[PDB]
Formats: sequence, structure tokens, C-alpha cells
Amino acid sequence: QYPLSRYDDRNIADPILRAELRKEVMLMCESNDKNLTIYYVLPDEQYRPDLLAYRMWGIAELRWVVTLAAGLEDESQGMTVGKKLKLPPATWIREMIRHFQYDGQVIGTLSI
Amino acid sequence: TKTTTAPETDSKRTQLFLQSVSIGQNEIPREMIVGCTYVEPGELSGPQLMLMIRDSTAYVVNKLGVKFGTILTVSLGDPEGHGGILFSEEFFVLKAPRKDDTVLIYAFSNPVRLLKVPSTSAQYFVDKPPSAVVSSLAPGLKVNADSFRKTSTYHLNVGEKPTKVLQEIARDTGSMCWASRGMINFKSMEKMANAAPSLTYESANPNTSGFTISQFNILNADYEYQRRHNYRMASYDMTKGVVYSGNQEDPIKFTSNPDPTALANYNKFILPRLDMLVEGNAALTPGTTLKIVVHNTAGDGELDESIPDKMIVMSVTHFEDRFRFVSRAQLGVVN
Amino acid sequence: ANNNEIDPLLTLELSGVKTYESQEEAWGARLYEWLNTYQGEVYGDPSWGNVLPQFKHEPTNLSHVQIAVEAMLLQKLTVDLPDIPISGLSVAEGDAFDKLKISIRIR
Amino acid sequence: MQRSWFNHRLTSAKQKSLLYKSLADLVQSMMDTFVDPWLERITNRKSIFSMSKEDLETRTNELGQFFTIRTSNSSSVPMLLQQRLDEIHFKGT
Amino acid sequence: TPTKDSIRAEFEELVEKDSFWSKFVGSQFVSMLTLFITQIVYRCFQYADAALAEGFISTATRRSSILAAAETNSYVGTKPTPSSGMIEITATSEDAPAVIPKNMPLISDDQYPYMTMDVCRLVDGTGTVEVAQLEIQEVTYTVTAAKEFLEVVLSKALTAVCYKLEVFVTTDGKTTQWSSSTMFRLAGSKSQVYVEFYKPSEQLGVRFGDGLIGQIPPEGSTITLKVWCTNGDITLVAGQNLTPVDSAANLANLISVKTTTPITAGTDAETTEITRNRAQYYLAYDDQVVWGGDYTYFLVRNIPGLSWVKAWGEGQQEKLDGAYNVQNINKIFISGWHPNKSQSELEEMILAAFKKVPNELNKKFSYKEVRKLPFKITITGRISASLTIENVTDELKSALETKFGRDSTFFDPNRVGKYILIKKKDVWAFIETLGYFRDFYLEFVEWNESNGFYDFVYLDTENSTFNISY
Amino acid sequence: KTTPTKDSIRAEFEELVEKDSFWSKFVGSQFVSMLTLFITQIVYRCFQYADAALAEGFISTATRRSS
Amino acid sequence: LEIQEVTYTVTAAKEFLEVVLSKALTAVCYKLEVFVTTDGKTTQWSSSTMFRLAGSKSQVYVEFYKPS
Amino acid sequence: APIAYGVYSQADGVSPYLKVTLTNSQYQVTGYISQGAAMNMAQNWESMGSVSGALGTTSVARWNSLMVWEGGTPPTFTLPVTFIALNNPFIEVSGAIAALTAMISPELKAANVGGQIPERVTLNIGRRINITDVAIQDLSFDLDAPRDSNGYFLKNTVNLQLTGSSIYNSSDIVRAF
Repeated sequence: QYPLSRYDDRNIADPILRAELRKEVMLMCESNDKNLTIYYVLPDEQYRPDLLAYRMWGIAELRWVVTLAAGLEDESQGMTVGKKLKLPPATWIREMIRHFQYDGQVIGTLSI
Repeated sequence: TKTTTAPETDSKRTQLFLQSVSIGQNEIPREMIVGCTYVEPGELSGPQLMLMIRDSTAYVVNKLGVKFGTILTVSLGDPEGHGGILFSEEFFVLKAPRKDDTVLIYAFSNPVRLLKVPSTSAQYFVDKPPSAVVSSLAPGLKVNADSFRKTSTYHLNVGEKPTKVLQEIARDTGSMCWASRGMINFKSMEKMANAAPSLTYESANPNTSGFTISQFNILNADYEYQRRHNYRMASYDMTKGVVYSGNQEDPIKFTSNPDPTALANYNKFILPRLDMLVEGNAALTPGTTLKIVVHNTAGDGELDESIPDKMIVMSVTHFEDRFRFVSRAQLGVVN
Repeated sequence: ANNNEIDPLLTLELSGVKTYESQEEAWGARLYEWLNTYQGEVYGDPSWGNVLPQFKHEPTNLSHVQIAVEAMLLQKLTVDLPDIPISGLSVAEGDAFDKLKISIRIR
Repeated sequence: MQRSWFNHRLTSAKQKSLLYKSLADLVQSMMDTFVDPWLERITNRKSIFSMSKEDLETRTNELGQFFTIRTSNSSSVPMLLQQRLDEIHFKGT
Repeated sequence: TPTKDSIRAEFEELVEKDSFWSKFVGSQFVSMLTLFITQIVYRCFQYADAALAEGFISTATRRSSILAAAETNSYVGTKPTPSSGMIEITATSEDAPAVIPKNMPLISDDQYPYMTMDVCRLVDGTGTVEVAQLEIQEVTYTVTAAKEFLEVVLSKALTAVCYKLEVFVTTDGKTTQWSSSTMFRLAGSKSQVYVEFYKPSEQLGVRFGDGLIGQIPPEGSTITLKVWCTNGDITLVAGQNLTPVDSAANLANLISVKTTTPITAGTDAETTEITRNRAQYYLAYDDQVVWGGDYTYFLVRNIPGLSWVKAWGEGQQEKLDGAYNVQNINKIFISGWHPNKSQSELEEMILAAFKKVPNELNKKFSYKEVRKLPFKITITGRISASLTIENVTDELKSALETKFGRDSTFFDPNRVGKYILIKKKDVWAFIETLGYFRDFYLEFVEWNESNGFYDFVYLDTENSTFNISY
Repeated sequence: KTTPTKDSIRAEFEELVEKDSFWSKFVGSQFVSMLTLFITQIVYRCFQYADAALAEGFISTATRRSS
Repeated sequence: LEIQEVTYTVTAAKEFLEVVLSKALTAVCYKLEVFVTTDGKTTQWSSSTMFRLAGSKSQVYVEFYKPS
Repeated sequence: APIAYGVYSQADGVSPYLKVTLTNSQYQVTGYISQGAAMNMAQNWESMGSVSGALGTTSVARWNSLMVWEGGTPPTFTLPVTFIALNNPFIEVSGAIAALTAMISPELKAANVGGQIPERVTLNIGRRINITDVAIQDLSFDLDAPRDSNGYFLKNTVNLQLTGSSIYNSSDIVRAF
């Protein structure tokens, strides 16, 4: 058995159900919250989102967040150098992943 | 399906008592284990184990998932020390609290754990030999028995452990039970008194050819254990009336089984006499007979006559810390 | 005690690619691919590589800059390559005016 | 992908070695030949005017379970699909 | 359509063409790399094919993709219906019994909830009443600001047990119902409407409109959702005791027991294939019922349990029986079959359900009774003698009865309203597909061609004779 | 496995490589690890591209305004 | 008769791929059937006496008894 | 790039063999060696044994007749560094003390858990003894040193205690020299 890092989006096995978590992450990345960080794409990070993920958070498995926020479907498509990105912290991402892995309900559900 | 695989060549290290611990096919690094306590009792209470594992990174419980139902593969032995024995057993985890960046694991032996499960449905053995009952109750252990004579009837009700029936069989046959190292043992009490010793333990003798005792305890309370067995058994039989057995000057006590052979063996046991602590011998198992010689360390080197020459081992406890390997034993005499 | 490796850069030889078969030459190959990959150049594992660029523009004499850089070099080497035993570092001018030589010793 | 993406992700020391560069080019050529067209087909089905002809056949087969259509009668297939889907709303006129 | 052999051949050709790899190394370094790369490429191609196949709704293989495609073409499946029965016994035990209560909640021996639909009688000696499983639970949500759509989503468990949904909005002490609408087709800027939708995860929600095409729920107001919950398929036979709960003061006073009709009318939610077909047909359906199949679709959706229905206009009827008739103008004919209901009850249900049909004006509805034609077969075949003859005959009889019977699903393989008749080739294919026969022959007797409008051709297994040997 | 990690691919390579005279020597080495990582990058790219395109295909589950 | 099964996956082509049962299963054994599944289709493989007349595409196997 | 302090420059005429440098990711401090520096190590060799169980197989299982090993300590240091100003008092004497005071303290406002622990330094005594991952334990300095007309120290002395972070093997400790 090969364990998957706790920061991987592959932790949800269905590509359709992962869409809700991706939507939540993208919606947060475009907001104007007060504990985001502003990062510009450097000239040596055009094709390598892993380098950006390591330089910002210190974790290399968070490259899917960088690919999502930049606006690309493919990792081989180059990013625009100098694009302004806003990226959330890591504990928030881990908490969202845990919630959607073990509960899997919409953020605004009403229960009794 | 389960596959039998070869041991890995990355384990080049040899230890004192605890050799390796694994969960399935993955190994917990041995240097992380700081405690170990292995207990082999003289009755059907099964071998026990307790491991203290240092976990500051939250790895043992968090990522490995150690809780009720985890099966550990433990290799215990001593191929270089006083007794060169080596064996492997499987353990079943009951609970594992985590305190102060440490985890304490309480485990029970799997073949005996299966014998300590309450029964969902009742089983009755009508007029069956004891061998069939033992084989049907515990089909995973090798049977070592010499004291089966007759046939009788046994009952196992709902919610009762299968160990109760085995203990009743032991009482009716007059033998001693203990399950260790893949076997279940029934050994008669009358033949144990005439067994020759196998090891020699001496005190206050530095030129001995055997081993040495470092600390020992003398118990003189023989009434504390004989108080419970000082009764005259009686029971009712529909074709004979009232059936007695035992002494003639003791108080009477009623039981239910009117079997003369079962009544005769109702009051047999082993009387503990001595407790001792030695330097880690892994060949000490219950049922072993030893020769004990004790010298005095002052006055004129007089031998202590209050300790009998031959004794039987009843309980054994082995203990390893990060620096030393020690054993403790309880010795007794057949009444 | 039987560790073998291929040349990190597959270098042609009469038989084919070079192979190193010993316990001491294997360390040579490992340290050879080190100093050849700058930090972050590996597509995976961004935190693995070399810190030689920071030596580039400084006086060839002794200065506190060199004493600063050597500590980072040794610490990074210990982090990336724990098993290999390394004994020291020596930097000194060599050949022409511009050149500088860095030597790492495995003992 | 592009004409030298996978090769360009090697370290600068290995890019000048012949065998590594050749291996990277071979792997990229194999992946482009056998894998890429299906991924491109997946990504190009958003708009009816950009799909390939096999996906158009699939959508027309989906539409054909309820109406009787022959695609060779009209000048274009995407126009047929879009116009029929639009005239569905005008039922009865 | 690549395979491993083709991948390996292409790799070998590519390696041969290259200048460096073909010359500088050979026969050991290359051999393992070939296998490794071919394996990896084949795995990647298979994954790409699987994703592309799952892309569309017709070829989807997982339920989540089907649900997403159904949400794109806004569709909400049929919801479960409660089981219904009668409790003719409500005899009192002491004085002062419940003279006339209504909607009294009850619990029956399995902690399942029931309630009485109508008031009981004066229970002079005993009273008669009907019951259903329905239970009512509510949830409320306040509004902090105008979010311009304000979607409200129920929990997974509550959406599992749901029969109806009612929405109330309370503002400055006044409360009113808000009606539902199909999209926002004809409402704007004051209408109080909402639209239901289904999430890819099984959750049911309500979406309020924009400012232009709806009325945003005003700030400082509470929205109340009232749900009628029912378990799908539960049956309680007879003579069992039902005890009041909540209104439990009557438990000592009264006695309620099961008698007469058991509760057996339960129904569960849709399956995957039915949802797949109905979501596709919903695109052509819209909400207007002008075309011929729309009436059948509406009838199948509204009334549960039907096998098949068919509708024909004036032209087909005039080509069928009468040359010309003025009364045939703007007339619609309906015919169908229901396994557990008589034809008179079906007729009672059809026009009653048609009162709510969309696009109704200048239209007259008629019903035509069905005619049944037995049909029969004879078979002569030789078995391999490994199996007994009697077992083969019994299994074949059971299989034919289930597949081609009157109560079979052959007439509507999917629940979409359609009439699929029986052809000769189907029998030949099906009997072979089972595979007991090494060789067999079929002869059809008493077979009558069907109009397709009101004719019915099932299969009678009992009359058919089987000839088996070898 | 549907989710390919570096360790799984290295294990696959080690499983295939054995019983070969030349290659079995270099089972535990840095060269094999680097090669396996460099190869796994492409597999990761393809799998993630397929998943992202499938997700972005529908209007209901699209995560961007442009799609 | 009672039924029970065991399965073994193939990581690589080992050119003979012998599969050995446990002692307890061999003790109580009456028949043995072999099924092979590749890409969603399963088929039976017939037994043969050594390899007397089969080659290069036949689906055959040989039974044997170990000293244990 | 760390920020330099202390007596790092060569204008005073003292060889680098008589100076101690402490380096980390933020600061770099250089000073002299005073008259009382030292390096220490220790091991623990040994109750449970009794006279009656002695003797007149490995040597580890016999703990009643031979000596037993329990554990050891990482190497420790006591360095009373010294600074004296010659050209600019702030960057030599009054800045080094603040740099050391910053290196001894934690940083509790950082986002990661590992960034909150006091950081570790690299010790290089002269040019020939180098040890990595050294943790600073104690620190002290005097307050009656001579002052400049602007109020900055013209001389000071700092007493430090340093420790290793792990027990060293026989082969590894030789490399440190």
C-alpha cells in the first residue's frame, strides 16, 4: 500500500466529487480575506508550480493549488510571468480536505 | 488471501530479548521501543505483553492506526545469552492510550484471545471424551496431555468464556494448565512430584557451575493457601444417596457433580514458597523443575534447610529496558 | 556492502555506459552528481542541490564572506547526503587571475 | 505537448548528455503519439463548433433516439445540431 | 486502438531510427526500458479512454457523472411515495375516548411512524380510518442580506426521506407560501417563485430568483422548509398494534390495531438507468406537451405502477376505423395497462391526472379499453444430458414467464413512456442466450399481429408445450 | 493503482527489473530513483489533466468563469 | 463439499509462475479449477499431462506434489 | 545573506585562528577567545546487584559480574567571548550583544511549528573545529563596561554555554576536527 500525502487532492477518489472542493478553494483564492498572501510569478517559475508551492508554503505536494489559482488545466502550459496570485494558508486547506473526505456535505447545509 | 514471505535482509541488528516488531509487512524501528514486559502465567490467563513506544511525531497512533483489533508480529528470543531459544508469536491489541509523547500498548496472545471470547450460542458435550472437547474448543493449538482417564459431560452457557470449561476439565482430571509457545498443556500433579530437575540455581556460591540468584523472597505463609482447600466434599447422587470424599475431621461442603474420581481431585493444588529474580534467562517456562541451593552469607556458611531441594516454576515474567534484561519467577511445591 | 551505481550522466565507454562497482567509487559518483545540479533544478524534490553560485563574485583572499558560505555548504551537504563521510573544505586561487578552486574530500 | 517541453525539464548538466536527451525525446514522442489526442478530445468538447467529428457523431446518435435525422441532407452537422436544439423550444409553431 | 504489441513495435522502431541509442548502447540497457515504457504508456492510455468514455451522459458508467449531466439539464427525479392502508379498529378501552381526532401520530412495533389521514368517526362501537407512513419535520433559515439567489440546501438524510416540499417566507409578521416554477419562464420583478435542483451529491435544494426575474427574499426574514418524510417500501401485515406517540394521552384511553387492508403501496426512488433515460428525454420534453410522446411521459411521471401507455390522434383513428368524423376533431385517445388495477380504475385515474396537464385548451380526452391476445410457442430441442430434463423445463418456463409475461417489463424496458412490442427474433435470441440447448426449433401458434394502439400481445407459458430429448 | 505515486512506480520498476544480470545490481541506487521520479512526472501530468478536463467539462461543476 | 477460493496477482512474467497451496487446504481437497482474468474476461485453463502436445498459445498447467 | 557583526574585519591584526564565529540564517557574530574556554564529554558506567549473585554468552547479559553502560552526553562548550571596539562601537560591541540576544530567543509569531523553536547555529572554533546544529543554552554579560560619549560600549565580555543536539558515534566525532 502506498500512502497519499495528507495535502493531496487525489485524497477524494471521484473526479466529480472533487469538483466541490476545487470550487471552494478557487472561491477562497479570489476573495479579499485578511490572511492571504500575495505572490508574483518569478521568471524561473514559469513551467514549475512545484517550486512556487515549495517557496511559499514549504510543502511540495500543494502544486495543484498553484495550478488551480493560476488558471490552467495542464501543467505543461506556461504561466504568465508576473501574474499576481493570492494563496491561502496550509492549515485551512488541510481542514477543508478533511471535511470533504470524512463528511462530504455542502458548506451551507441545514440539518436537524 | 495471505502470503508467506521471506524475511528481509535489511535487519542486520541483534538485540537482547526483543528482536523485532512488525505490523503486517511493515516494521516499527526497534530503537523507538523503550520498554517491554512479557508474562507467562501458570493458569489459563494466557501470555500477556506490554510495549512502551516513544512517539513524539504522532506516528504510531496517527498514521499507522493502532487501536482495538491490530495484530502485531513479535519475534522474541535470546540466541546468545543464558538460554539460546527463539520463537515468533502473534498478539492482539486491546487498547493503547497516548500520554507525554509516549504510547503504551496492551496486547493479548491471539490463540488465547480467541479462547477468551464470550459465546454467542450454547454448546453442550454429552458423554464425550475430554480430548474431543479440547480439540473442538481450541482447534489451533497442539495438545500436550497425559492425565485423561474417563468420559463425562460438560456444558457451556451463553455469555461464558470457553476457558471456564477447560479449567473445569483440569480440576476434574487433577492437572496443571498453561498455553505458551503454540501448545496447550495438561500435566498431572502426581507425576510432577517425581520429576528430575533440569537446571541448578545457587546463591552465595561464586564457584558454581550453574547460574546465580541475585534476590529472593521466602514465604512462610502456607496456611494462607491451604485455608480454602480444608473441606470435606459431599454431593447428591440419585442412585447412591449422599456421596462423601476427603478427610474425616474437616467441615462439610456441598458440590454438584457426584463423580468419585472428580470429587477425589477437587482439593489438589500447588503451594507457592519462593520468589526470585535472576539475570534474564529465556529458557524459564512454567512446568520446569529446578534444583535450588542457598548458602548463608554470615555466621558459618550454614545451608538454609527451609528451602526444599526441588521446586516447580509457576509464573514467569521477563522484562527488558534500554540497558538490561531481567527475569522473575515464582516457585512452588505440590501439596 | 555491495552497492553499485551507474554514471549519473551516462558517459559513453567501450562497453557502453560506465559502471562503478565498489563502496568508495559509489560515493564518488554520488558526490559527482552533486555539484552538478543546482538547487531547485530537479523537477521533483526542489530542496536538493548545490550552493556553489554564491562563491562567484568575491575577492580570492580570505574574507568573512567565505567563512559564511562554507558553513551553508557543509550544512546543506549533511542534509542532502547523510551517509557519505566528508572531512573538510579548501578554497584557494588557482591558475589565472579569475579562477578559484573548491575541493571536497571524502575520507 | 510542445516541441521540447519534457526535454527542457532536465537539469542543465544532463541536457548536454546525449543519451538522456534522446531518451526524453523518445518518451515525449511516444506519449504524444498514443495518449495526447484523447486528452485533447476530452478538452475540446465544450463548444459544439470545436468538437471532432466522432464526438459530433456521438451527440447526433444521442439526438437520434427521439427524432429521425440523416446528417448528409444538410450542409453542416454542427449547424444541424444547434438549429434542431434551438427549434425544440418552438414546439407547435 | 493501440495495444501493447503496437506500442512495443513503435518504440523499437523509434529506438532503431535514433542515431545515439542505436549505436552507442545495445541489447541490455534497452530491453528493460522498452517493457517499462510500454507498460506505463498503456496504463495512461487506458485511463484517458475511461475518462473520455465517462465524459458523455449516454456512455457514462458512474452515477456521479450521470447526476452532474442531469443537473446541467435541470432535472429532479421522482421521489418516494408512502405506503397506505386502513385501520378499521380504534375501539376504546375506557370512557372519554377521542371523539374525532385527525392526523394523530402513531408508532408501530418497529419505531416506524404512521398517521391517520382523515378524522375518525364517533366510534360508537368502533371506527374506520386510513393511515399512511407520512411524518412531518421542519427547518428554518434566517436572512442576513440579499445574495441575489440565496440557495438553501437540505441535509443528505433529510433528502433521503422526502415526499413533498413546501416553502414559507415570514416578513413583518405575515407568512405566505411561495409557488414553484419551471426555470423562470414567465415571471418577473414581483413574482414569489423558486426552482428546485439536485446536487451531484444527493442533496435537494431550493433556489430563489434574481431581482429582475424574481423577488429576492427581503433582509430580516425567516424561510421555513416543511418536509413530509416517508420510508420507501415497508409492509405491515395484519393484527399488529399501533400506539399513539406525542399525542400519547390517549394511549391508556384507546386501542388501535391493524386490520383489513395491509399497507403495501410504498415506492422507492429512481434507479440509475431510469434517471439516465429520463434526463435525456427531458431535453426534448421541456414542459409543453404538444407532441405525441409527451402525454405518455407525463402520465408515467404522475401515476405510479403503469407498464405501458399509448396515445394517438384523429388521423390514425380515421385511418383505422372510420373514414371521417367531426367528433374526432381535437380528440386524444389513451390506452394502457396496470398490473394491480382494473381498467375502470385506470380510466378514473387518467382523466383525473390529465386535469393538470400543461398546454390544455380546446382538447377532449378519451379512453379505449385494451384487448388481450394470448400467443403461444412450441420448442423441440436436445440437451447435453449433463442436466436433468425436468430442471431444464422448469427453468425455461420460469425464464420465459419473467421475460415475456404480461407483467414483464419488456413493453417498457425503461420507465420512459413508450410501447415496445414483441417480435419473433427476440424469442430466438433470448432462448439461445440462456444456453441450455445445443440445438432447438421454435414454432409459433395463435400469433396475431398487433395494431400497436390498443392491442396487447403477451406470452402464455402454461399453454405452451416443450419437447425435450437426448 | 489508479493514483500513481513515486514509490509505487519505483516498486514496479524494482519488481520488473529482478532476474536480470545487468540491472539487478543497481536495484538500490540514486540513479534508479532519479529516473523513476523523472518518469513519474509525465504520468502525474496526464492523470491530472484528464481529471481536470473531466471536471471542467460540465457547466454545473465548472470552477472558472471562462469555461 | 464446501467451496473456498484463493487469488494471486501477476506482477511480472516469471516463465513458470508456480502457485502452491497451504497444507490445510491440500489436506481437504477434492477438485481444483484454474481461472485467469485479463482485461475483464475470465476463462478456464485445462490441465495437461506434462507438456505432451501443446505449445506457444495453449492454456495449460501441470499439477505436482511437494515433499512437504 | 546574513548580517555581519563583531570583530570580523582584519584591521586589528589578529589571525582567524584566534576567533570564534557563530553563524545562522539571520546573523553572524565574531569574537575572540578568552582564558577559560573548554570542551567536555561524559559517559555513564555503573542497586539491583548483590554480593550473593556474583562470579569469581556476551558480556552484556552478565550485569552482576561486569560493568554496564547506560548512556552518554553530547559534547558541551563554555565560551567566554570578548569584543573590543576600535573603529565603530555599534557594529562591534553594542550590536553583537543584541545579535546574540536575538539568536537565543524563540519566535512565536511564525506560521510553521518548526519556525517557532529557537534556531540552531554553526560553531567554528578558530579554523579547525567545526560542529553543526549547536543549541545555545545560557548567556550573560556585564553592564559596567566603559562607555562612549554617545552611550555605546567600548568593550564587553559574554559568557556562553553551548551543547550538541545528538550523541556522536566514534567515526563521526573524528570528522569534527
